[PDB]
Amino acid sequence: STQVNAPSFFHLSVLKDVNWEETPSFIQEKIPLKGIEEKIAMADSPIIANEKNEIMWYFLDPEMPTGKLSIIALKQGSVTPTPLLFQQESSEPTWTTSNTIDSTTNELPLTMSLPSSGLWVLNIYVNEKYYDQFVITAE
Amino acid sequence: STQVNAPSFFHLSVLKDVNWEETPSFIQEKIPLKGIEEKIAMADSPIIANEKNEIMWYFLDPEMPTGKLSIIALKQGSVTPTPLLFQQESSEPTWTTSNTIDSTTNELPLTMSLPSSGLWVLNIYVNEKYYDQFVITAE
Repeated sequence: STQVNAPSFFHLSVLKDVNWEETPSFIQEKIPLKGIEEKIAMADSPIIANEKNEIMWYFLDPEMPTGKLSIIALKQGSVTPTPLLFQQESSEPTWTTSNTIDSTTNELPLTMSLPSSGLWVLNIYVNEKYYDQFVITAE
Repeated sequence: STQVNAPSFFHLSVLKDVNWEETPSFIQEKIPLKGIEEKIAMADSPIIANEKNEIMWYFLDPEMPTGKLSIIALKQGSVTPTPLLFQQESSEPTWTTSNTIDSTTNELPLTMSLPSSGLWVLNIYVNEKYYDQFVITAE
């Protein structure tokens, strides 16, 4: 992007095969989840633009890599990446959790906010290495 | 912005009276400086887009407020704020220094990078309160 900075581990090429449709919900242990089955997902909770929402994240992958977790978001039709973490009443959006996750973390609450309504792709990194991605809807 | 998140203390209204011209250099103690005289300035060093450059910052204000220092940048013609700090070989751009400055700090080295060439306004906050702003040129 000519307009903003992004982490050095972020490349636009992750956008290449994105299917711009909301990721379908699925049930894990009787509760609704959104994301990639058997890998990573968040609680199927409604996301309202410009509203900080604490959403439980789930690390389904039994071999989840160790490291800090990063989430880099882009709106549909955008080449401008943005952070969505607003941790612990912070006034600043952060790319990366302060805590380190691993195969034993299982679950972690993250407070998120998206600046406008529409489809957003969530690019996920662990220890600065690309992990996966999925699309969510902000109302 | 509909496209990215920004710190809650950042408002677009800081753009209102910006004069979109490079801030003129001035001499302080025999060395060239860019910024606001008697307040805050950086060494007059060439800024090359997409090149991390460690630039010495100077706190001229004898009553410089105490707090972490934030810099929020916007390119000319942009409503999309971005961080420019790349501290201590970090792969991530940060809004805010990890260290707290005060009236006795005087000087501090900051490593910066701008994503594209042109005029950029630098909005400066201390302890999350607006301090000042000035325009620089990236080549």
